[PDB]
Amino acid sequence: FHYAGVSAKNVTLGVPRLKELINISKKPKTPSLTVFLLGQSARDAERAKDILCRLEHTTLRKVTANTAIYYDPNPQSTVVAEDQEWVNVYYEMPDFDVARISPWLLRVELDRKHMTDRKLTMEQIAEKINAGFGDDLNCIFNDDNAEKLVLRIRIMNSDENKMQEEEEVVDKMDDDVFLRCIESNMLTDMTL
Amino acid sequence: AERGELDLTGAKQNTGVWLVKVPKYLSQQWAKASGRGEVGKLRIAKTQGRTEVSFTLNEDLANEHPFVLQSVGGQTLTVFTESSSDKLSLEGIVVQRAECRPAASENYMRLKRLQIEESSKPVRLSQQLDKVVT
Amino acid sequence: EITPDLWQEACWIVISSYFDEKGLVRQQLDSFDEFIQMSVQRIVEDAPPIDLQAEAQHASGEVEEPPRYLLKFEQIYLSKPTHWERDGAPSPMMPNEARLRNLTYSAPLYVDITKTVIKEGEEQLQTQHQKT
Amino acid sequence: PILEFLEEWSMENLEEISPAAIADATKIFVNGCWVGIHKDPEQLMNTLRKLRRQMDIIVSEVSMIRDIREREIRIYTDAGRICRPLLIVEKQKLLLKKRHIDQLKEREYNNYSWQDLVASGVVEYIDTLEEETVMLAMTPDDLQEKEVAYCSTYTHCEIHPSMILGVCASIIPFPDHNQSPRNTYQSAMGKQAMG
Amino acid sequence: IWGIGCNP
Amino acid sequence: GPSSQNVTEYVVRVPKNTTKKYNIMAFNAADKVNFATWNQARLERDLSNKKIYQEEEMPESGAGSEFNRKLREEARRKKYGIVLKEFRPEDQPWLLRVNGKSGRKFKGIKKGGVTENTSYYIFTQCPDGAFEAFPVHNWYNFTPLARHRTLTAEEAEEEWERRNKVLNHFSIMQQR
Amino acid sequence: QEKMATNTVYVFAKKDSKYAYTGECRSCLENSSRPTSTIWVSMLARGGQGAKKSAIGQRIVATLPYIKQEVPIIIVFRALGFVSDRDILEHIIYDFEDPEMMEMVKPSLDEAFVIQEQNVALNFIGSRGAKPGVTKEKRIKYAKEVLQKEMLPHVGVSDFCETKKAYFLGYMVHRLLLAALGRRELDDRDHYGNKR
Amino acid sequence: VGIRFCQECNNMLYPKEDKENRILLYACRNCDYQQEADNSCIYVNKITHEVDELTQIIADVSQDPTLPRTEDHPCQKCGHKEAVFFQSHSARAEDAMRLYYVCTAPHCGHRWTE
Amino acid sequence: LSEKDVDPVRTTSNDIVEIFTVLGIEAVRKALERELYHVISFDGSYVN
Ligand SMILES: [Zn+2]
Ligand SMILES: [Zn+2]
Repeated sequence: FHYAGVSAKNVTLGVPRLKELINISKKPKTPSLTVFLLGQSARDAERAKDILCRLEHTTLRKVTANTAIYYDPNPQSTVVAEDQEWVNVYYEMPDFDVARISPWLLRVELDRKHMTDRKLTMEQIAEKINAGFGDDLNCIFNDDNAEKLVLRIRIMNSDENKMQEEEEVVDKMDDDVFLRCIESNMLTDMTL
Repeated sequence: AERGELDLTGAKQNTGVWLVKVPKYLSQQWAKASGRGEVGKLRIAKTQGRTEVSFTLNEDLANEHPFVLQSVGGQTLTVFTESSSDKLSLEGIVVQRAECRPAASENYMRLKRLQIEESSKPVRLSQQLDKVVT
Repeated sequence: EITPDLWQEACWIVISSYFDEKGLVRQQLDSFDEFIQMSVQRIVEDAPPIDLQAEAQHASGEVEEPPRYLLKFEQIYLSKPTHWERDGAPSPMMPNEARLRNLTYSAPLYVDITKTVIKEGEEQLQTQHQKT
Repeated sequence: PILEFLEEWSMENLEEISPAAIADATKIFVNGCWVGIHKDPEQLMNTLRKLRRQMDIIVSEVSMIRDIREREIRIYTDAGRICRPLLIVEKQKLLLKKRHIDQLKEREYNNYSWQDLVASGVVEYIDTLEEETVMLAMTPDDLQEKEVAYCSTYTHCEIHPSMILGVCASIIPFPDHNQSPRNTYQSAMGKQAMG
Repeated sequence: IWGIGCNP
Repeated sequence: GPSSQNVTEYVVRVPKNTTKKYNIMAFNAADKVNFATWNQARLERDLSNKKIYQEEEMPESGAGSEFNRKLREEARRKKYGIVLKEFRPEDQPWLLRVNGKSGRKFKGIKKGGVTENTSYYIFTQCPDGAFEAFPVHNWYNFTPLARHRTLTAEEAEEEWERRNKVLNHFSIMQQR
Repeated sequence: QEKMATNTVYVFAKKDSKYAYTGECRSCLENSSRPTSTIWVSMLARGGQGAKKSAIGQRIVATLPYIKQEVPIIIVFRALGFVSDRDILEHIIYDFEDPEMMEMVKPSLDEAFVIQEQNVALNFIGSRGAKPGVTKEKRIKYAKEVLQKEMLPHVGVSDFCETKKAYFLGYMVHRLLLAALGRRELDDRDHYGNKR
Repeated sequence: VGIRFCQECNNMLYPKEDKENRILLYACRNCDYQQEADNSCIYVNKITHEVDELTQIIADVSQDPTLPRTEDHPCQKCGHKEAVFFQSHSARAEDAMRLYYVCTAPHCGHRWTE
Repeated sequence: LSEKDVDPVRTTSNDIVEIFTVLGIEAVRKALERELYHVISFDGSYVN
């Protein structure tokens, strides 16, 4: 209670810290790490900011304004009026359309303030999501010029086809429930 | 046609009935005689865009009751009777609900206090005894 | 009739009235008075009546032949604190005598009990025991 | 008695309530049991407080609390609630007037006592739950009187601020000029004094 | 009793 | 016309006794109860005491204890608990079955809160033109039961063991 | 001797407990008789992760007295006799217009979608009851007795008071949901209004 | 967004897709009723949860004696000078000390934030 | 420590168990001494 504001960090001191050190507790109450910058990063505040961004855990939930799960039978139909332009541009030379298109759509809006604060890139987020889920997720990203940052996600086109003659009637989670599970996992453990 | 059949003729005729919540003093005044076939007169006065309902206590019975209406659109109510001959029947559907309120404000609280004392008569309390029982 | 700048006298007059009517230990006394006056009687009345009958006694036709005994407690009475001597003669117990002689300051507790016998003889008798 | 009065004063019972109508009406709890809902809360609350101040149907110990933001009226007749007496303020004027203190001053041979003050409606008992809904003035003359506007809606006033202290702390002279741990220590030492 | 940085 | 200023006043009659008692039948608005399809209905006292009170003491009661063993058997069962309660129909809920089994089934329960300080009366039009008031003997709230397939209790236990039903529940309902 | 107030609903947040928010009510039969029986309505934390668990997220459970295992809340409402999902939500959510509260209630409804019979729900409560249950009939009658008397006694103990108990249980759930949404502040144990 | 309850069974309707017609159908699991969905949105989650508290504020709070009242800010709807002013009073309100003014005087019930 | 533009020599964590797993027993001897000295000398008190 009677530390100072100079520290600008939560610090365990006094009898509790003595007990933590004496008992060698596996989990300290306030684990902390002091990072000393090597060279120019120490001299310049902006470079230090870059290192900070490198060292601080960031998930999709931190940079996501809101998520909505839609049902769009046709990608060209563009049930959302806003995504008409860029969906049309992407489907002028469609990619992975030959496999199929999953009708269920996950639409994620990313806050520009948080995106620019952490200096994340829409292409960077798309690459990370694509790598994490392989080809099971197909991502469409707006240009940065667009006022609203929109990321459109659909289930795998190959998975939608199932690429199987038998096709199995198991129908696990259908596609909407599976998409909700994907959204929760992405938000919690994206580790962008 | 069976013992458990419900005579829905009242529902077919769409007979309309009114439900009213009335106080215990009025009901007990009615129950005092309860066999004279008369307890009062219900007077309804309607205007261009407003209707008022009032009940007058019988002069013999006493030795004004405004009625406030309530909306019945939130719940559908019907009245059914179990005849002593085991012939269930439906009398009608409730189309209006009303409440009867006392006219007196303060002096009515005196009668309420008397009713409270009457209801508290059966309540028994520990009694102090001066001399130990031998 | 407002009281301006005479408030120091007035507030202590009303405080004095409070403490004159209600003593410092009023909470304990009032709670105990509630106990004795209401709670004891309510506890007596809340208890279910005792129902007792014989276990098919005499092995006869036994058409409800075993009698039914019903007990209902009522109308609890408390006497003033009393001490009974070695002679058995009751006498009032003053609190100081209780302190000196290590007695317990207690008051006798009496209950009216009504006992009904139903022997299936077409007659039920409800004897009453007063101040048990 | 409170439940009977509430039934008289247009309180719809939970059984007769249409589930949709609950949302827009205040819920009335008596001793922790949700008796019903009332469409117009403020009129009922004023009537209940009038009855308590006249000591007609609601006893003085009964506490009525209205949570305006949560649309709940709670009435507690339970035992064990701790209460303190407070003066009542109507408009910005104390209800206690010179006639009351004149009658109290001649308390002998006038048979006017604290019970008469409670029955008159000058003072009221308020528990902590009701204290949350009460605007209090530490000192009547200073806070009630018009100044640079801080509060113009005082509802109750403290009889005297020194009554917050207990029996042992009341023997301390000039308690406000001491450090707090020292008052705490004197409260313990005074129990061990000889007399 | 003094301040936030002192004692209570 | 006369409708804008009509004043109607009628006599009130309260007969001392009526052969048929008067009750209140209340349906929830969301249920959308409609009497046009009510060609026939069956209202009767419930038998749920079959499951939890009576004829549940069928086999052990008629097993065949006799003599001293009969006396002991009866006395032992009685003293074991507090004499199991049997059918007392007047103090039991009501079951309504509209249009036989095909139509909807409703269950009415007596209003537990008694009206010790309130009474309810019903006004009905009559040819004599005077209102008649009848006291409400009882209040009943009827709630419907869907005429859909009901999960068996044993199957329900088996399904609940698999609380993590990753597969679609609708297909599971179709399988049943 | 100071004690926490009876016959009141208090919502607290316990970090150690798996439940994110727990709402407890200690009920006494007008102080006339019987020990005070506490019924807890708790909301499981979203921290637990699974394909179905993450999709459902927060799921409400109820710790009824004298039942060893936690009972899903929709099952308790069905045991009281309110089978229809709409009616249960009518008791729990006073205004259906608000979407957030209905979203909170949805997972618990999904968890209990297996049980749609009042008798089956009563049997389930009896089976998970701490006292042993020999047969289905005995379990159903025992669980009905527990609901009639042991749970929420102050609302009612007899006289077909299921509707009153349903409304008060729904009030407890409504307050727990409001606390989870953050619309109402979590209650404080130290307030002397609560400390009889 | 909103949850729709089926008429036939009075139970919750869960989303379902008809493969033949590619039409979204809200179908109960317990009963066979199916309804076409106009909204075409299944699940919406606002992580920012930037929801105005002006809707949540009740007009009844104006009667509270404990609330502070300002005559400095006039009412927009009716021009009544008095207006009780209070903060968010909400958990999970993030970090906002905005004053949510509520016009006093009977039946105005106007809530504005400056 | 592995991240670029972070000094490997001087970066230190307050948790002694992490120091033991990453740097060794001798490093923990020194780190435990440092942490105990910090808790002792925060008030300004001195222990030899
Ligand atoms: Zn349906
Ligand atoms: Zn205004």
